[PDB]
Amino acid sequence: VNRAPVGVEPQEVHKWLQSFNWDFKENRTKYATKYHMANQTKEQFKVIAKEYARMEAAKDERQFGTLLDGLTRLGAGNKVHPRWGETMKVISNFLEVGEYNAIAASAMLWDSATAAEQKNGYLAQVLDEIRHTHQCAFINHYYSKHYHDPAGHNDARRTRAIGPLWKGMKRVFADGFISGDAVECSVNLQLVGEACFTNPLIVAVTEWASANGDEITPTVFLSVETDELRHMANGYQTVVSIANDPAAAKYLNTDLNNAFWTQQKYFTPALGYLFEYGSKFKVEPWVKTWNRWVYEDWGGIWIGRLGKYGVESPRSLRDAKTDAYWAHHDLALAAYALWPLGFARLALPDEEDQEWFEANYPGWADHYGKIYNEWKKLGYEDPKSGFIPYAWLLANGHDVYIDRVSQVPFIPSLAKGSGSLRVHEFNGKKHSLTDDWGERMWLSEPERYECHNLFEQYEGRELSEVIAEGHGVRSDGKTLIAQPHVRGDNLWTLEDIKRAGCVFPNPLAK
Amino acid sequence: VNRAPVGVEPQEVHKWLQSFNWDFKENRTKYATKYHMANQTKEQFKVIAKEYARMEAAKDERQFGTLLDGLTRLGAGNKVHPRWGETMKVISNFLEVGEYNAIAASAMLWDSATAAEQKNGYLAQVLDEIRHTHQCAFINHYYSKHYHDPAGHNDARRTRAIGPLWKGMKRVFADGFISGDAVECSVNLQLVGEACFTNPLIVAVTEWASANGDEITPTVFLSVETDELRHMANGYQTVVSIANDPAAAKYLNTDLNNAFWTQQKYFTPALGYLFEYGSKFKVEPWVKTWNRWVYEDWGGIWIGRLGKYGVESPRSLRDAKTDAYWAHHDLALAAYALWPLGFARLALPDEEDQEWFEANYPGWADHYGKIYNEWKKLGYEDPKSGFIPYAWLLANGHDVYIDRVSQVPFIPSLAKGSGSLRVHEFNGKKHSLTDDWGERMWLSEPERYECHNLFEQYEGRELSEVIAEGHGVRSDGKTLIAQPHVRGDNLWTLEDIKRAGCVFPNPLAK
Amino acid sequence: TKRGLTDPERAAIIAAAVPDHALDTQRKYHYFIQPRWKRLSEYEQLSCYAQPNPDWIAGGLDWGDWTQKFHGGRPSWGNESTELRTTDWYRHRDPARRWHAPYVKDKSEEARYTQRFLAAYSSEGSIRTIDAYWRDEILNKYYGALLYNEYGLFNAHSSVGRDCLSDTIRQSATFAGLDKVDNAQMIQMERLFIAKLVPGFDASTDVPKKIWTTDPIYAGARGAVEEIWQGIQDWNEILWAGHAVYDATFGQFARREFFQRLATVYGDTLTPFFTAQSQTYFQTTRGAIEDLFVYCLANDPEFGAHNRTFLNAWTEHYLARSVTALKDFVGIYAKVEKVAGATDRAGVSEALQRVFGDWKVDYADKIGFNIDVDQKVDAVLAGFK
Amino acid sequence: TKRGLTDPERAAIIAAAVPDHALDTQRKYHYFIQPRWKRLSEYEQLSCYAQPNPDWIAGGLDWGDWTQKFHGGRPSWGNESTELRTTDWYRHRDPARRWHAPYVKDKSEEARYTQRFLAAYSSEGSIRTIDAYWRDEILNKYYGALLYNEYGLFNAHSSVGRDCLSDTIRQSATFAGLDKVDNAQMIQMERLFIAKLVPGFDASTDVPKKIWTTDPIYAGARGAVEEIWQGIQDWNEILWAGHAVYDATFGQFARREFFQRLATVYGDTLTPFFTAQSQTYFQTTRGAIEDLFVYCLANDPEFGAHNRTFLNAWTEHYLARSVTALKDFVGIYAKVEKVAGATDRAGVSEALQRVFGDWKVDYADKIGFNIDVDQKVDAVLAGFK
Amino acid sequence: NSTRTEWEGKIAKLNSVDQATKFIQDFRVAYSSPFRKSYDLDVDYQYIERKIEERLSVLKTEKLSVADLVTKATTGEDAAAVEAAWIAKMKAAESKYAAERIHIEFRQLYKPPVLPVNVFLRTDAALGTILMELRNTDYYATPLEGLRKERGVKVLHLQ
Ligand SMILES: [Fe+3]
Ligand SMILES: [Fe+3]
Ligand SMILES: [Fe+3]
Ligand SMILES: [Fe+3]
Repeated sequence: VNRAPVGVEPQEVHKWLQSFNWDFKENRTKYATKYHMANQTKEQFKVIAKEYARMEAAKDERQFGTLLDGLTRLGAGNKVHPRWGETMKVISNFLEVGEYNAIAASAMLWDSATAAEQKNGYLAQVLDEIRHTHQCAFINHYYSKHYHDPAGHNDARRTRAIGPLWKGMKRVFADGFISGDAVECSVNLQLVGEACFTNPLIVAVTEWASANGDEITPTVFLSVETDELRHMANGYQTVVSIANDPAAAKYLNTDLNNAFWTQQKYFTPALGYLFEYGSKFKVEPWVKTWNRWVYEDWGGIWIGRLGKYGVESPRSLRDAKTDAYWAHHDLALAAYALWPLGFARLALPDEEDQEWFEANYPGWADHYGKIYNEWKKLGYEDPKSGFIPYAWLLANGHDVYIDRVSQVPFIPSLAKGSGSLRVHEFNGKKHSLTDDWGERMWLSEPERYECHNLFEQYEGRELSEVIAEGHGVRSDGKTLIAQPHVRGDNLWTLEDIKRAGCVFPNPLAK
Repeated sequence: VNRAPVGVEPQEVHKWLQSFNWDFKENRTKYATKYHMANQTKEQFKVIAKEYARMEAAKDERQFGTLLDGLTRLGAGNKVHPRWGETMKVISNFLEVGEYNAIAASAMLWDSATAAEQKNGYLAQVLDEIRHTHQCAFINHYYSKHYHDPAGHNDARRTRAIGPLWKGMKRVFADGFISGDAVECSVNLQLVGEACFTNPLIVAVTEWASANGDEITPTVFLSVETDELRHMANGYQTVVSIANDPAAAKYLNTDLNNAFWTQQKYFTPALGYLFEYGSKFKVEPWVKTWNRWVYEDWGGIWIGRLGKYGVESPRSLRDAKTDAYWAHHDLALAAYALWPLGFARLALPDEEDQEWFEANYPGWADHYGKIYNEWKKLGYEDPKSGFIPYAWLLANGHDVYIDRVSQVPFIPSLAKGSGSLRVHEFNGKKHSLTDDWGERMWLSEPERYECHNLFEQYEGRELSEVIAEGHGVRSDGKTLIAQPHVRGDNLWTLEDIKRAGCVFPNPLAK
Repeated sequence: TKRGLTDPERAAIIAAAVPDHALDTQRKYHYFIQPRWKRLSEYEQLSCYAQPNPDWIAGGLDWGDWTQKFHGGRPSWGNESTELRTTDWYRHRDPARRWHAPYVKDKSEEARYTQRFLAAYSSEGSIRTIDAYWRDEILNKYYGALLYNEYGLFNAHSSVGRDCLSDTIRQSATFAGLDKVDNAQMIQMERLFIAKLVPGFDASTDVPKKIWTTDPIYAGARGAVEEIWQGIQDWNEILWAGHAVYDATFGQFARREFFQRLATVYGDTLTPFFTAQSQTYFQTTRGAIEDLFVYCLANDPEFGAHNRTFLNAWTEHYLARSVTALKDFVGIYAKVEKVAGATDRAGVSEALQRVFGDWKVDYADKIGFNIDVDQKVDAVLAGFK
Repeated sequence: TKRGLTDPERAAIIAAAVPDHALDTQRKYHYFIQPRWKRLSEYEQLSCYAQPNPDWIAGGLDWGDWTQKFHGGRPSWGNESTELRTTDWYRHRDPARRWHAPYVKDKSEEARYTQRFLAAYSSEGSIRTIDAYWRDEILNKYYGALLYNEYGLFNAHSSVGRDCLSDTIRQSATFAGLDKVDNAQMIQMERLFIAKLVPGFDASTDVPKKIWTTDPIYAGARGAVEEIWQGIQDWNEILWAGHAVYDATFGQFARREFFQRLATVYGDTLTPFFTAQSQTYFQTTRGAIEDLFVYCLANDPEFGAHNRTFLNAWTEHYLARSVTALKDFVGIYAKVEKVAGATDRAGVSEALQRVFGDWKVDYADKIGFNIDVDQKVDAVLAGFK
Repeated sequence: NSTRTEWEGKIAKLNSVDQATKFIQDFRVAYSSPFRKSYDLDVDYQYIERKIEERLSVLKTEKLSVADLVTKATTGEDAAAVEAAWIAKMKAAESKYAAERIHIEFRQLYKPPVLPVNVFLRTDAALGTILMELRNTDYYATPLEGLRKERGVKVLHLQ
């Protein structure tokens, strides 16, 4: 009998994991689906629960120790630009729910997975994205504990519903991944994000946070990217598995185009606003980095890796870039108009910001810079002015309509990007469509989208009353969560909103 | 049979630890001793191996994660003043061996401990100081890996023997704790340091490192202080145990005075040099902080806690402060003279440093500032000058003699502090004594101290040859570990030392 | 390539821009969350309210219908998925305050300690004193069948994850599924290690597969697991059946009594490690699940009995299923060679009585299910020969 | 109250002062240290050469006599403390590369997992199936005697710590002592937990003290431990006697064979956890100690046999002592009630043969000690009735 | 909300299981589906739907036995009969508009607590599979204006 010290390795356990399954008739995917992946499917990463736990625990402590010692010793929580403080506030608030619906959709995948190895990969995905949720929540917690504006992080979950961008983020990550069919959910929840959005989004957030001067986010986001690489590998493997299916060649390209368009339509303007208009120190124009990350280093490699299996690149990218060239600015105008609804505090671009925008974006001045200038000179920041940008927009004939499919705020008269307003009548209810693809999607599947526009939600409701009943007031009970100015002086009060007297008119009802 | 979830606590284990011992005749302390502490002795901290391991592991990972993520992401290793880089180099090099001989002396204590509870406390002390050794070594490792001057940290242990201050640090921490009798070792290794030196030393190092701009050291030093508090408690408890002994009232005060004087005689000038002359940004004069930490918040509390048991405060403090008022400057002159022997790179004080010294230390200018000025104008930094400060000192009639007991460099003509030169002849060998207490100590116990003065060690040996055979050359093989200038240009070469041609003349031999 | 904090002028601009006074007095994260314990726990501080629930979902902060439902009229996260109803879905709090970080820490602990101790055991060569018959037949053949039961429960939790109407509940369910799958991995790894030490041992899963499929001993367990997978869509029903009743009857009896006691009394010492790991995992899962059901659903001030009546029906059906599975499984006791104490009928009946009594006092008394252990244990023992 | 890195002008001054180019090409920490493995290990990178040794100590980088010796002529750290001689004292490297951080991590692992599993076991109430006689008599009376043996070995290492002529050797010795003491704590804590679960159990140490002092069963072990404490000052002799020969004979036989196998075959399941922990600790300590002796002293190119002859003499003397201790201890086998397999004479002889054979092939073959297991096991078994 | 208050208040009069089933049925038909009779009670219809869900559940299990609770619809139809009828209806639905209409009206008629949960989810899965294979096909080919005319929607403003 041998007595040499022998240490077992996870390789054999993973090898037997494939044979762990046993076959019988009644076993089936619980959820509706039209695709069935191959019963056998290899995974790039040989991962067991124990090895995964060790790998995650090492980096998790590492990052918690870093944040709990170095960041609090340097006092870097307070040494951040408040604009970027609000920007990271909204970023963390949105990404936490994004990753939560990510674990939900990955659980759907694991339910609709036949291969045991693929099931283990999906379980690792679920646990990794649970980690991501908790890390985002912990970033919010540390910002609340140390950063000088706690209010936005304290009531992040409760006051999230009031904002208009929240519906769009819900549609892209929350309901964008769980509502589809299981295969489709995979690409939207995984490939569409991991490749075209999450991979780049992270590096950009780290770089911009380093530029502005907050070291709390980078560490967490890099730790997230570590698992996101495994997510990419799992995506590629599961797309390989879903190939060779006769139905795959009939619907996979359509699902890919659907997911890509649905994700980009709101993703592009959202980041564009949160980066260009949410920071004082900008490293590089957002149009160039968006184009690069979404197309040059995504389409080439992924079509190289997938077209061998019969995958066609979406042709919506030619319209997507034309939209993206001004969609972030359009959403910027919409958000600056609807600031009282949102939780984050915002600052109008300054003269250096205006000249930066004009130098990087030709024609930005004559379209947006004056609009911001007359907004500033009409007592935008001043609480005693009692000026509401939405009231000015209504008085000027420019009225905002959100899409029914993507729920993105959209101004038809004040947008230079492509896309047009479409109003539809169906069984006594009017519907607003902003894009041809969205119009087609709503037309084919009216039962798919029933999201209630906030305009009829707040119809007959005064804005200050909506804020008060939505817990949009500060802890003191006299001031709003959001402010027109990044400065910590002359904070707006709910009585100022009452004096303004903005009333929602149902713009779509017209 | 109960089935409620019950979790055991270390309190019962520690309670039975006292009864773990069994009594019989042949059991005795292995080492020589004149004191026997009480067989029963309570400890302030109820510590078991498992609880100690958990407490240490939490903070250990925390600090390693902090150093491995945040410090390397911010690049704070390179963003330090090189003067403070050399200062932390020598601090880490000296404290690692200090804590190593600390674990040795605490092992002696645990060998000479009758109470099981006291034995467990001593074991916890041993493990904590082992942690301290490894943390100091890890600070050196990180400085070597990231800081721009790796040489001093790379060969820290090998080139340590060449320096003259190394003998003094050996006498105070290395041989200061293990050579004595077991009880005496305790107070020198524990009470004399923990109270009069280690408690303050740390806070000062953190504060000064924060001032200069290195965040690597503070975290480790605070983690060390966490255990140092338990060390204090254990010291107080073991002194309580050693009380009520008839022999204690006859020798404890003498041992306390011995330990205090032996520790201070070299401790005060060493830090004084390493703080005032080793940093560009100074927070507070070293004389004031030394006086405060050594007397005001040490003597009051400790005599309050010990004089109830029959402990007399040492009266050497009245001479100690008079020495300390200029001992750091005396050692500063000695170290600037003997820079080629040391490993650390040094920079002469600048005009702002000179005026700071004069403002804080009256009469500093007319004594030391010119001496530094004629040193600077005689090609101190210039390698082509071929100027050796020791050669100038010999030519000017000021010749340095190190003590036989404390092995501290001492200039009689150029020192404003108290103390005088004493030369003694014993069986054909001359001996140099610098203090009355040291003279008495050497006279009573000639066999105690046989340390070989480096002057006869290097007699007949050229300085460049000594450096070359001592591995004092850089990695390239042409330049010295230490430099006359903190600047990274015009580094001195061993051929310049050969051109200088300094030869050790045996100053004591006269 | 320049950091905002390190750069001098950038840091100066940031320090000039930052306001001097804090804008909000309270730094507490999510103060509005009602804490189950005296103080808002950090686990509660993060995990709770992470789920965006519209107002038409119980305890929903958000408003408005789902922005994108399933294809057809069914909502993405409607309350039709569950059959039980509660005043609020966020009331559940794990008794261990176990969010992702402590759970993954403890799981890496299990990995590291298992590897170390396993290497030490290999070095000591203590396997050679094990009973030849025990490790040769019982473990290799039937201990690999419980592997498939654990894997079946694990893949079973695939739906609860997606159809969970809360967030702490989803985290607890995912952690329980991870416990099931890594218990399966522990069984497989123990078999691999035993094969590594003694030559000639069969590490292949073909024999465990044959035992799990074509052997009448585990037919009841296989049927119960297969009915658990796709029989019931309701995630509350899946959690209850696969955690309280079927688990704490069949899997608890198996692991705690047979594969632990018979392992010990047969000179085995490697198996108790893995049995203890599985027992700890089950203890944590059982605590979480019983806290869920008893605190939220079994004692809901409004839904009250409605939620219970349903638990009573599910408990009756799955208790009958688990009793049948145990009666079919008990034949392994006659399969193994006779030993006084555990193996003989009196010890078996006492073990069954202990298992059913603890299960009753843990679940049935709180839920209200009326069970007498005598007829149960007699029905299970009737299959023993 | 201003940090150097955060402050703008201070950081600007620091950036102006720092040189643009690195002064030394190599960043490696202590490159001159000879690595035992292919690459300089991080454990070697820190721990090695931490001891300042003058040139008159083997492998000493420093120069000059000790700056402050003991009172009298004896040096503080002279080589007269040890009887063995080596070319260099820094050649020893722990096979696990175990410096303070991984060791304390693993020890906190043991603490955390032991607490969790212990709480889970308390919740499950598995103790009630244990043998009444076993846990009532054997553990309470005699298992607390091994507590005192472990504590005796632990306090025994008090000298090696101070009289160690190296640094890695000192770290290994301190870690081994910590393993001994926390094994003792594990025994005491297991007794406390058993007292906590079942009422009427005696958690006091008075009965273990009486067993360790006035009972003839452990008289040989007590004598051996007491001779280990103050009998020999030589730290190498202390390490050898208390780790290789006496330990791996007496304590290894006890823990591995009796208190583990007889615990298993008596329905005990709590004890195997603590026995496994102690076995892992002993495995690590034995690996470190055998690496030390075999690599450095037993195969020194110069001192060679000189170092060995001494190891042979120490092995002979302490092997006789341990054989006497085992012969006096074996009476517990007649104390416990008879069970086939382990308890009867044939099984006892086979266990002794296994223990002595593994000890021989692990130490004696490398050292050169000539031992035939037959007479040894016969001498030990002669005391069995 | 007043409307929510009034509706909750009028829910309190539902003391009969069959009457409660009829009330939930016609309320779903009136105010739940995208095909709707009147949008006046929009926005607030989901909360009232949840309240009537809870009240019908409360009336359920009051007299209903376990067998009907597990395998019988509230209206009195067998679960397997519902299975077979709706799968057969979906098989014969060649038109995608007819398929979506029948799927939505089935969801109106038999969804919990009217139908047992497990059988209801199985029906939903089968219907979703059929509708995905039947509707996802050729989405890109048909002209936007073709969808506009086929849906029957009338456009008001376009630019
Ligand atoms: Fe993620
Ligand atoms: Fe991901
Ligand atoms: Fe220390
Ligand atoms: Fe200390």
